[PDB]
Amino acid sequence: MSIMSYNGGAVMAMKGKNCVAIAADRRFGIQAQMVTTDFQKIFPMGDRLYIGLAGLATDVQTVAQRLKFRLNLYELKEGRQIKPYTLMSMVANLLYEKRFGPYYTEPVIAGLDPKTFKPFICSLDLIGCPMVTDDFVVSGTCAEQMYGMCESLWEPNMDPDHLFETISQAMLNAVDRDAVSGMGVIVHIIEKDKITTRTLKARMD
Amino acid sequence: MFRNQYDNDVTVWSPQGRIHQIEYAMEAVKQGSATVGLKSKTHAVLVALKRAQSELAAHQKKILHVDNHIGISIAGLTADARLLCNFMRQECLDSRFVFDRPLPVSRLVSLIGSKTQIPTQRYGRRPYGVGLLIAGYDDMGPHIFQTCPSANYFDCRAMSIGARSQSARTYLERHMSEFMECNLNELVKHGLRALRETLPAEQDLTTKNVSIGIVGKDLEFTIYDDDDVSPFL
Amino acid sequence: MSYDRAITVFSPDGHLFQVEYAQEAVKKGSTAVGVRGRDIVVLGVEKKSVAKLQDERTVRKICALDDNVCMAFAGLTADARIVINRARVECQSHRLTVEDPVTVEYITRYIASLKQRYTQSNGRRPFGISALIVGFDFDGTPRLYQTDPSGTYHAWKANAIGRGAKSVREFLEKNYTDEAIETDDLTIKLVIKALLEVVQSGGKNIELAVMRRDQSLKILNPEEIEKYVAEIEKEKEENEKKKQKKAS
Amino acid sequence: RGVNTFSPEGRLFQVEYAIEAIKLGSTAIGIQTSEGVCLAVEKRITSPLMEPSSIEKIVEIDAHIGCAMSGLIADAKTLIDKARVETQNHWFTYNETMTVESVTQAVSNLALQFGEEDADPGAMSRPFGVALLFGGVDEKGPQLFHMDPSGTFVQCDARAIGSASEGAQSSLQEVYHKSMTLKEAIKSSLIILKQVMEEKLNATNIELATVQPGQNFHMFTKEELEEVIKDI
Amino acid sequence: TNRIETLDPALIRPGRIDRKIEFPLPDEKTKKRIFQIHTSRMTLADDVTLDDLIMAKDDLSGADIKAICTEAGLMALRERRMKVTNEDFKKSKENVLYKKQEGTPEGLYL
Amino acid sequence: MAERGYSFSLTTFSPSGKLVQIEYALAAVAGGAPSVGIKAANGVVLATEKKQKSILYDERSVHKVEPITKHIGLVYSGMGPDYRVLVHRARKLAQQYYLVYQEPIPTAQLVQRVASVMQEYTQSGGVRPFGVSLLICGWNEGRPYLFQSDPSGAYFAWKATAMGKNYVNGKTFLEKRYNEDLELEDAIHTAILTLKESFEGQMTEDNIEVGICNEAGFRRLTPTEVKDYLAAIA
Amino acid sequence: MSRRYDSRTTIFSPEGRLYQVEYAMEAIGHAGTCLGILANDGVLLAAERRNIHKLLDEVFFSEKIYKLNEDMACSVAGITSDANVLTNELRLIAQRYLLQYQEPIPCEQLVTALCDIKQAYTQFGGKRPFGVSLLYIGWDKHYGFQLYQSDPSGNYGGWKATCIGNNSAAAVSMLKQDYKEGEMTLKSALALAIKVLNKTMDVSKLSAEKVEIATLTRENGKTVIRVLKQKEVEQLIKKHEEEEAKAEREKKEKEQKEKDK
Amino acid sequence: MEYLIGIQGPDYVLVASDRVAASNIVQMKDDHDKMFKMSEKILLLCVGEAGDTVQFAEYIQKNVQLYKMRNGYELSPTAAANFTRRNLADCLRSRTPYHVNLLLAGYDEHEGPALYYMDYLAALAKAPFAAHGYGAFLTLSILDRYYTPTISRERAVELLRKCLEELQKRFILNLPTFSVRIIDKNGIHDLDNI
Repeated sequence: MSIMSYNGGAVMAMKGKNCVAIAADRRFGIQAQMVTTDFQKIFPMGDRLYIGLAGLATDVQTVAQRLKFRLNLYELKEGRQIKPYTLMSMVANLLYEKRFGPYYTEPVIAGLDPKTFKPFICSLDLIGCPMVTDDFVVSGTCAEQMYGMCESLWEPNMDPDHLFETISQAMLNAVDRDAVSGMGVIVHIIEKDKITTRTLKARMD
Repeated sequence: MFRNQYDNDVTVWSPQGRIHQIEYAMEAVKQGSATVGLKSKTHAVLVALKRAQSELAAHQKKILHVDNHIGISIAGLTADARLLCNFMRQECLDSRFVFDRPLPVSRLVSLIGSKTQIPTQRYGRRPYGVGLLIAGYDDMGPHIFQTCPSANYFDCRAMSIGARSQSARTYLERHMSEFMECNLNELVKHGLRALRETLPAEQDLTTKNVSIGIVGKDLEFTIYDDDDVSPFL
Repeated sequence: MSYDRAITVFSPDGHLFQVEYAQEAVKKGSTAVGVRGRDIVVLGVEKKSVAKLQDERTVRKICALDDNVCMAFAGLTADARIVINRARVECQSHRLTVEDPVTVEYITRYIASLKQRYTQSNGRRPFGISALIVGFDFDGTPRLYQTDPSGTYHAWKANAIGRGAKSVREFLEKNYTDEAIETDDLTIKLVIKALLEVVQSGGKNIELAVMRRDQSLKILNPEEIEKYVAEIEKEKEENEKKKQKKAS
Repeated sequence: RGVNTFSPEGRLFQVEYAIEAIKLGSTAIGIQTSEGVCLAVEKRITSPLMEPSSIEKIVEIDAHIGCAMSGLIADAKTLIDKARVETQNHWFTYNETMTVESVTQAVSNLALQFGEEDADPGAMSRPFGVALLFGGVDEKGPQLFHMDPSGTFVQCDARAIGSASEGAQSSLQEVYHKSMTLKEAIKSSLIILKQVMEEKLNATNIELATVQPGQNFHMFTKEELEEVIKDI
Repeated sequence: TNRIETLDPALIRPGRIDRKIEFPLPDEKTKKRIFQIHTSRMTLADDVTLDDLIMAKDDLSGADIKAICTEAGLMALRERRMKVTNEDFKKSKENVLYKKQEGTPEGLYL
Repeated sequence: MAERGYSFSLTTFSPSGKLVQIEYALAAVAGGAPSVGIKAANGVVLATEKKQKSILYDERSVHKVEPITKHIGLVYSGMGPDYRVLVHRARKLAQQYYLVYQEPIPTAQLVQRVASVMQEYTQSGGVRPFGVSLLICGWNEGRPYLFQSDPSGAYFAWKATAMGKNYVNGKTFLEKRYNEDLELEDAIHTAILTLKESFEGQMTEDNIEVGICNEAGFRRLTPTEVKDYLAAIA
Repeated sequence: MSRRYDSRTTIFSPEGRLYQVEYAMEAIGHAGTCLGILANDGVLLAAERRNIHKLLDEVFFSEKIYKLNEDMACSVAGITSDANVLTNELRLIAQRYLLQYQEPIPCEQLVTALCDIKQAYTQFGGKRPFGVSLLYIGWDKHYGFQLYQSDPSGNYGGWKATCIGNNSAAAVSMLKQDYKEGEMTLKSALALAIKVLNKTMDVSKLSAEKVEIATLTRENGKTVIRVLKQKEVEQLIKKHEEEEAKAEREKKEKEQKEKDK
Repeated sequence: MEYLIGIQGPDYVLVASDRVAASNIVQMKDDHDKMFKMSEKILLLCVGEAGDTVQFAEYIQKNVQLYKMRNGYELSPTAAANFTRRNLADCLRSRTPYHVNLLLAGYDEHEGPALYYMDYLAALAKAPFAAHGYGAFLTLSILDRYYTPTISRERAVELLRKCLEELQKRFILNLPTFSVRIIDKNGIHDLDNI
C-alpha cells in the first residue's frame, strides 16, 4: 500500500510510575502473504534503553546498524555513558539525511535512566522533527485508532502489574486492526532493578 | 661558476641580467642543418640540405608540408618539431571550418609564439631548440618569417639558419638587389651558390642532399626531391 | 600537496643506482631454492630461529595464491603481501573471464609489469623484491619461473636465489644433470642436502614444502626430515668404507 | 640538479646515456634486400639450467610489420603494447593496412613524455632506453627503419646495432649489395653473427626471421636454423 | 677503516689498491672455534658446557668473547679459587648482553 | 606552482631521535609573559600578566584570555598571533559540533581537536606548527577540569602549573605552597603571589588578568574585584 | 626549477635499507616497558608507568592501555602525539567490518591494516613516516586467545610471551626461562610479570602506582575485561616481595648447609 | 517461469530450482538452471531478471572466495547472507536495477544447516521451508500439512514427489516439472525428476 506498509506493524510504549513499558508486534510476510509471525523491530542499546523503529523492514535493518556505529564510536571518545537524550538527537540527525530518499522510519525511544532514575520516552517523525512524548507513545500505520485507545485507557498512576494489563489489552485490540495479519507481539517491562520480557498469547490463523 | 645554478633556474636573472637558457638555445640552432630562405616577394624559394647519418641510409626530410599555401623548413632536432606541427595544422583546420579563410600566416605566427613564451615565464619548459624558416603565400603576397625558440619573430626578405649562416647572409645582401620581383631560375642558382657558403665548402655539391621547394603567385606547396632538382639545374 | 615530484632520478652513465641497490637488498635476504621433477615441484626455504616463545602461527615464505601455484620470495614480509593481493584479485578476474585458471607465466607478467612501470613512471619506485614462482596448470608439466626487480621474467630448470648463492648453484648443477628420471625421494633429499650447506647443520633450520599435482601442498613433519637426515649420514659412512673395500 | 634541464651544451643528458646502456646489450642484425627483410638476433644464453626457449627479443608486431628491439629489455615490453594496439585500432576504423613508417611515428610521439616540466607532459621521468629496427612489407615494398632512442627514425636498408656495432657495420658494408639474393644474405648475416660470438654457435642462442610476400611474417624454426648452419 | 663506504674512490685509485678485505659477521661455528683457544689458557672444568654458552651467544665477535672469559676469570680470583663453574660464565655473558642492546628487532622475515 | 613546494616537513627525524623544530618551540614558549593556573576544585583560577611596554595603548583592548565557549576558556604562553588564529578555528569547530547535538561540550574532545590541527601541521610540510602552549580551563558539574596542551601535540591533567619566563623556578615555588583545601578567593591570592615571585615589573589592576570557571562556568572578573583581593593580601 | 627545496629525503642509499626507518627504533626503546604474557587461561598484560607527580592527576586507569575492541586492547609504545591519530583509524575499520559482516573483525585482519599504511609511505607518498609498536591482547571464539605484536618495520609476530620497551634483550631472556610450554595459569603469571619487571626497574622500591596491570579473561559475553585496582596490585606486589625474601632466605640456609665460606 | 521451493530437513536441504534452455515462447529444450554453487558449503539459487541474475551472482562468488583464501578461513553462511543483503540494499536505491530474489541454502559445519530467503524489497529471513514464484501456491499447503518439525530423511523424498504430481494435476505453466538439488555436508547431490 504505502512505502512503510507492505508488512504493516504497530508499536506501543506506556509509562508507569517507577517503570516503563514498550510493546510491539512481530510478523514478517512479503506483501500480504504471511510467511512468518516473527521479526523484531525493537532492539536495545544497553539494557535499559530501548529503541523501536517503524519503517519498512529493509530500512529498519540498515538504520539500526547505523545507530550502532555512531553510538559506539561516540561512547568511546567521550569515554562515559550516553544518555537517552543523546540517543534522541542522534536519531534526528540521521533522520534529516534520509528525508530526500525513500527511507522513511518512525522511531520511538523508551527507557528509564538509572544513573538519573527518571523515566524517558520520545517519538520522532519521519520528516525528522523530534517530539518529546508523555505518558503514552504510539507508532504504526494504525496510529489514529491507537491514539484513541491510549487517550481512553490511561490513568495517571500505574503499577507494573496494572501497566501489564493495560498494554496487553492494547496489543489485543491492535492485532484485530491489521489487514496484514500481524500476529505475535512482545512486551518488555522495565524497572531500574529488573526487566521482564513477555511474549503474549493471541489469535492464530 | 654557477653554471649548474643557471640551469636549475629557468627563472634565471644574473647581474648582467642575462638569460643563459636562450643562449643554450641558440647553440642548439647552430648544431642543425643548413637552410636558406629567399623571396622576390612574388615567388619564394628555399634551398634546404637534407643529410644522411651514414652510407647505407638515405636522407631525412626537413621540408614539411604544413599546408597547401604555407610551409616550413626545420633546422634542429626532429622530435620536438612534430609536436609543434600538429598544433599549427589544427589551428589551420578550425580557421577553415569556422571562418573559411586561410588566415594571415603573419597572424598565425604571432599566436603560436605566445603560448610558448608564457611557460618560459614560469616553472618547467626546457627550450625547444629548433629554429624555423616559415614561408607562406598570403593575401598580400608571400612573406617570410624566422621563428626562433626564443620566440623572436621577425619578417625578413631572406634569411638563413645553419653553422656559417653569416657567410651566406653577406652574399644575400650583395645579390639582394639583383633579386627584384622576377625570375624563378635566378633565385635558385643564387641559392645553390649560397648554400655552398653555409657548408665547410670541402664537400662538393650533390643532388641527393639538396632539396628545392617553391611557392609563388599561382603556386602552392611543391617539393623537388633528389634527381628532380636536375631539370632546374 | 599532490606531490607529483620525481622521487626517482635517471642514469648518469647508463646505470640506475637504485636498481643496483635493489639487487643488494636481495643478497642480504633469505635462501630459497626451487626444484622441478615431473609430478613435483619443491620449494625449500631456510629459517633462522633461536626463539621458542615465538609462535609457529606465523606466516611462512611459501605463499598460497591459486590451488596449484605458490610464490616464495626474498625481501620484506610487508612488500610481498601487497604483491600477493594483487595476484589474488587478478586470478579471480581471470577466473570469471576465461572460466578456468590460467597459465603461471601470465600471472608473473602482471607483477613484473608494475615493477618496471614504477621505474619508468615519475613519483614512484619498485619494492625491489625478487621471487620464485612455481606451480602447475591442468598439465603435469611443472613450472618454475623466476621474477626479479629488473622487470624481467624467465624459465629455469633449477634455481637458487639469496645469500651464499654461488656455492649451492654449482652443487645443484652437479646434482640434477644426471637425472632425466623423476626420483622424487631423492629430489627432496638432495634439496635438503643443498640447503644444509648454508644452515650450518640443523633440520631445525630447514623447511621444505612440497607441491605435487592433484592439489597436494604439504609442509613436512619434524620426523620425516629426521628420517631423511639419518639415511644421509648412514649412506656416507657405509659408502666410504665400501669404496676402499671394492678396489674396482 | 634537474633532469628537466636542457643542458648548457643544449644536447640533453639522458639521451646520450641511453646509447651506453645499449652498448651493453646484445647484437641484432638487419639486412633488407631487394625482396624480403631479414632480421637476425642474438638472444644468448649463459648457464645450462636456464631455458632461453622461453626467451625471445624479436617479435612480430603484426603479420606484415615486425620489430627487433635492443637495450633495457623491460622498457621494450611497455613500448610494444602501445604500438600493437594502435595498429589494431586502424583496422577497426578503416579495416586497412598501416605503413611500417606510420606505425614508427606513432610510437615516437610517446617517446617524448620524460620530465614533469612543461616541455613534456609528465607520466614518465625518463625515456625508453631501446632502439628498434622496424621492418615491414607494403606497396612501398620491403623497407627497414632504425628507430633511434633519440625519439626519431631514420630509414635504412642495412643496419647493425649492438656492442659490436662499430665493427659490425664495417663488416656489413663489404657483404651488402643493392642486389643480392635473399638466401645468400642469410649466409652473409650468419658470418658477422659468428664473428662477434665467444660462446658456441648453436640454434639455442640465435634466432632468424624474415618476411617475404609469398608467406607472411615467418619465425624460423630450429630445424630450419640447423640447416642454415650446415651450409656455411 | 671502520667502514670503507666512508672512503673516496680517489683514495683507492685502482692499480695501487686492488684488494678490499671484508671481515664477515659472526658465524655460529666460528664462535666455538675462537673460544676453544681462549679457554685453554684459563682454567677449565668438567661442569662447563662449551656449546651452551656459544649457542646462547649470537652476533658477538672475538673481542667480546676474549673479554667474557677475562671477566669471569676475575670473579673467580675474588673467591680465591682456580676452578671455574657455569655460574661465572652466566653473569659475564649477561653483563656484556646488557650493555650492547636497547634496540627493537627487525627480524621475522618468514 | 600552486601545489608545489615542500611536501615533506621541515621537522625531521634525527639520529638523536629528537625533533628539532619541537625542541625550539619549548624555547618559543619560554619567552611568554608569566602564567599560572590553580584549580580551586569547585572553582578554577587562571591568571597571567599583561606586560605593558608602550604607554600608548587604548582601553584594555586585546586580551590573552578569550572564551571559546560559555563553559570553556583558554589562556596560553607562546606567540600572540598564533593564539588569535588558534582560537578562531577551534571556536568555529566547538560551536558547529555542539549545535548538531544539544548536549554541552566535554572537555577532552576540545583537546582532541586542538591537538589534531597541531599534529596535521607536523605531518605535512609547507606550513609550520604553532608555537603556543595552552591551559584549557572549564567547569561542568562534578567532573575534573584544568588541562594543559602542548605545541608537541600532547596533553596532560594538572592540579596546578605555570608558564612563561622562568617556568621551572615558579613551578618549584608553586609545588610547595599549593596543598589541600582552598577557596576560590584563596586561590586568587595565591596565584598573584606566585606571579609576583616569578617577576613583578609592577602589578596594577591592569597588569593582571584573572578569570575563573565556577558558578555556571566561565565568568570574567571586574577590575575592581581583583583590586579588592590585592588589598586583601598584597 | 619547480622543486629543489628538498634535502633528498626518504631515499635509498648503499645502506640497502632506509635511514629514517632505522632511526625510529631507537625512540621506541626509550619508552616505558610493556609486557605481554599469554597463557592457556587468560591473557596477562602489564605496563610500567612513566612520570607521575602529585600535581599530575589520574582521570582513567587508561593511560597506556586503550580499548580497540570489546575483546581487543593494546599497549602503544611511542610518542603520544602520533599515536592518537593512528588509533582512531584502527578503531574505525573494525566498525566497517562489524557493519557488513555482522560479527567481530578477525585480530589478524586488524593488524594487517596498520602495516599497509606504513609501506605506502615508504614506496612513495610525500608524508614523513612514523613509528609505533602495539602489543595486542585479544581473544576469538574459534581460535581462542591471541597475543600479537606489531612494529613499524612491517614485521608483526605472534607470541606466547614477549616484552618490549626498555631492556628488551635481558627481559626476553629471563622470560624465556621462567616460562614452561603450556601448563600456565594466571596465578603463576601474576608472579612471573613482577619478577621480570623488577629486574628491569632501577628504582629499588616497587609500588602499585608505577605499574598498570590488567588481565583479559573469558567467562561471559566474549570476554570479561579486568582493569586491576591499586590495592589489588599492591597486594600482589607485597606477596611477591615476601616470596623473593623467602627465596633468598632458603638459599642462605643451603650455603650454610654446604659449609659456610 | 520463476519458481523455487525449499525444505530443510535436519540432515539435508532439498531445493527445487527452475530449468530452461530454449525458452522464448516455446519449449523445445530445458536443461539450464539459474543457480550457481557459491562454494561447497553454500549453494545459492536465484530468480528475477535474467541478465541481472548472472551479473549479480558472479560478483558475489568472486568476493567470497577471496576472503576464504585471505583469512584462510571460511565464513558462516549466516554471515554471508547479511553481506549479500547489504549489497543488494544499496542497489535498490541506485539507478542500476538489481531487484532479484535469492535463496541462499547453506550448511553449517558445527551449527547445522540454515536456509535463507531474499526478497526484492531486500529482506533476509530464515525459514525451515518457504517457497517463492508460481510454484509456491501449490507446494506450501503440502509442506504445511505433510511436514512436521524434524521429520526423517526418507519422508522428504516422498514429500517432494507429491509436489510434482500436484503441479501435473492442477495444471500450470507449459514446461514440465522442476530440477531438484540436494545440499548436504557431503556436498551437493542430485534428486532425479521425471
